Amino acid sequence: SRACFQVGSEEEKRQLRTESDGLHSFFLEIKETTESLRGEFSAMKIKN
Amino acid sequence: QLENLINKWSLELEDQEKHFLQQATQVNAWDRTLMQNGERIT
Repeated sequence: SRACFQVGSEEEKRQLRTESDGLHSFFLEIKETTESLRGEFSAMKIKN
Repeated sequence: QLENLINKWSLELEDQEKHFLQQATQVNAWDRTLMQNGERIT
């Protein structure tokens, strides 16, 4: 019964998954914006 | 009387086995999901 293996609140596992998925989306947006800006800097360098 | 007691303990043991597998088995499933999410975060 005394061996309660409460491996977090199924809530903490859901929250960690949502936060991980949110961080992954944010890293994709940073990557895309950085790749876009790198393109613009390269074009501006050529034009100069 | 002894046979009724044996049958009762057999049913209680099968119910405890099922409860133990549910308590385990679920933790093992969460551990696999946690490991996969840890690899993705890395």
